[PDB]
Amino acid sequence: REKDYVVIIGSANIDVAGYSHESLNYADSNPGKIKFTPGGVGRNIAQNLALLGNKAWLLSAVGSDFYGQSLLTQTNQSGVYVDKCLIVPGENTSSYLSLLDNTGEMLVAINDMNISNAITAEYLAQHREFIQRAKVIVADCNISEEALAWILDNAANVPVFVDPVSAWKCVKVRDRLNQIHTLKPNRLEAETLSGIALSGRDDVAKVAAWFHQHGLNRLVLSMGGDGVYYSDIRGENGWSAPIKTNVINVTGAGDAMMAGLASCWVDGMPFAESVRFAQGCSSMALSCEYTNNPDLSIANVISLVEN
Amino acid sequence: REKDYVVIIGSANIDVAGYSHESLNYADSNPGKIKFTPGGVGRNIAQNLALLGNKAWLLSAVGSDFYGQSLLTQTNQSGVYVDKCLIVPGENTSSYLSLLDNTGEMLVAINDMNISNAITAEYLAQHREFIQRAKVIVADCNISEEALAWILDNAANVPVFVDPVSAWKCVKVRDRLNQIHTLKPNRLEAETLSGIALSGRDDVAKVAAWFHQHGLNRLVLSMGGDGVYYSDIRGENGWSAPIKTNVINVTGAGDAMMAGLASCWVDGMPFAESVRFAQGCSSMALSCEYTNNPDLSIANVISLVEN
Ligand SMILES: Cn1cc([C@@H]2O[C@H](CO)[C@@H](O)[C@H]2O)c(=O)[nH]c1=O
Ligand SMILES: Cn1cc([C@@H]2O[C@H](CO)[C@@H](O)[C@H]2O)c(=O)[nH]c1=O
Ligand SMILES: [K+]
Ligand SMILES: [K+]
Repeated sequence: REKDYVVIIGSANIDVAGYSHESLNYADSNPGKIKFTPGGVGRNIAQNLALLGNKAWLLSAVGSDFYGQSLLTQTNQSGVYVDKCLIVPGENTSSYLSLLDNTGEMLVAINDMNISNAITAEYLAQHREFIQRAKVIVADCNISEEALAWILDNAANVPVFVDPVSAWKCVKVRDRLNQIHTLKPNRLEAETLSGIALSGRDDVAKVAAWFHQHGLNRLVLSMGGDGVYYSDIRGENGWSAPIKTNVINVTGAGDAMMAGLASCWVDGMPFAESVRFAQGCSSMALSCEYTNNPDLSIANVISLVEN
Repeated sequence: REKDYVVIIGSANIDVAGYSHESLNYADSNPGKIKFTPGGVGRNIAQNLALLGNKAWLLSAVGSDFYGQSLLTQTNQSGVYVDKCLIVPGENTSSYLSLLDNTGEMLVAINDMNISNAITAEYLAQHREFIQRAKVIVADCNISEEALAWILDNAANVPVFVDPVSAWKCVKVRDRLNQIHTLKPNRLEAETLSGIALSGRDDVAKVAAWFHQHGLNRLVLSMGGDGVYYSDIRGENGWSAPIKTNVINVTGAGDAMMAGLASCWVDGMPFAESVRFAQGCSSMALSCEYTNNPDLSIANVISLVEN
């Protein structure tokens, strides 16, 4: 519907990936390749929602530094509405810098994301009515605990989908599971939140039971080669095997996952079929060089899934 | 004079400096600080010329990638005329990525500068008449040998000041010294060009004699703690001691040097006094965090020099 839109609250980064063509020198500047790409979990999810055909508004923060403007401009080009993003007077725009291998393997990564703290409850409250009229809200855990609490306290019965981002950053959701419609942790995040070891497939039922006892509506638990375990507090649960994928670069798979889950909810799709769809979204991120595959589309995901 | 302008032909980079706050992990992404800054020897010199009060036009190349646009936009903000810069359809904009230490020390550097080869003789010839009406031309040795040869062959009696950039890239000037008005090598560059060891102060006279025998008009030879040796083919030569400087970050000192030399030539200043002025330009770059000190100005350099 032409007035239906989705609101994403999370980080917008410039990802910088550099690798040397040959063996590193340290004692010299080495000819290599350097790529600047848009990143940040929330920004990536928003771009994926746009590619999936939703009107997606990003609520985020960048500095005033020209490169922050390029970030916002490029994310607009892919379909995202960036007009409510906060510009932070004279601040570095967040970035995530990785040194990769001559063969594409990670070495060391620096992340500089303090301006995520500029995504305050005060900022979000300036868009209260807009947020409260979205079809769904996606929040990432890069934002502060106070900002996440504000979203969950003021969602006004709009479902909030939460991306835990990392084992470090996920813990702010632990006491607010009863306010979250859908949570999408990996194995380490679910172990970290629950305090229960996930040693194998046999352990997911007791971990899911812990999440539901603490009030979580829906769990979408990614278990790597084991596939995805999904669980609804009303009783439905199940496993979905992974989709055989030729993996090109792993970055952005979970951001595509989350977009697929939220897009399918907005489109009226049932839970289990939404999890399988989102697995196909992630598969298209996995088979692409960039962290957002610009061939992400409803049509392209369905064809992948039918295989 | 309101129609006097200077033309700079060289590289425009995004410099990316990242350091971890603490000891590196490799096995993790480390919280740290990441800074994006305009760079590239030719772009830096142009910005310094603008700060020194000259109308400076940059002839350079960036890709179409939003971040290339931010580069050009920011360089305009400091006074540089960027309207003739070549945009390269769908190309990475050049970058220079350094991993710095928790204490500011260099570790490893990647440079990605192949689009410097887009600064072709064909491109430059589209601005032949404009180039041939500049008061002075500054070229860096990031550009190809064919492009440098084009500039030196078509300068039409406009003086060409050449920045050798590095020991690797300087060698393209060796056979064209008789076409260069002023060359500004450091000790390793002058050793590399001449084939003569510069073991100490006692060796500069024979190295300068080699440059003049091969047709170089003016040599400005930086010898580190020994200061600067200058030499004119017509017979004047001398040493200028370094200016005591509280060094904050070494990047951009030579770019300020070159700007001071070319600015002083355009302003009518004699050779020896122009070398001492340019030493003060470099001193202000050295005492600044960024690779271009935005307090660079004629007034601020003179006051530094009188001390
Ligand atoms: C270490 N890190 C990384 C990110 C981003 O994740 C995306 C891939 O999903 C990349 O584009 C990064 O910019 C983040 O948002 N928060 C965080 O802590
Ligand atoms: C390794 N390297 C570095 C540069 C630039 O030098 C400036 C400082 O003077 C920095 O801004 C770099 O971007 C260059 O132009 N050509 C080259 O080969
Ligand atoms: K990818
Ligand atoms: K500096």
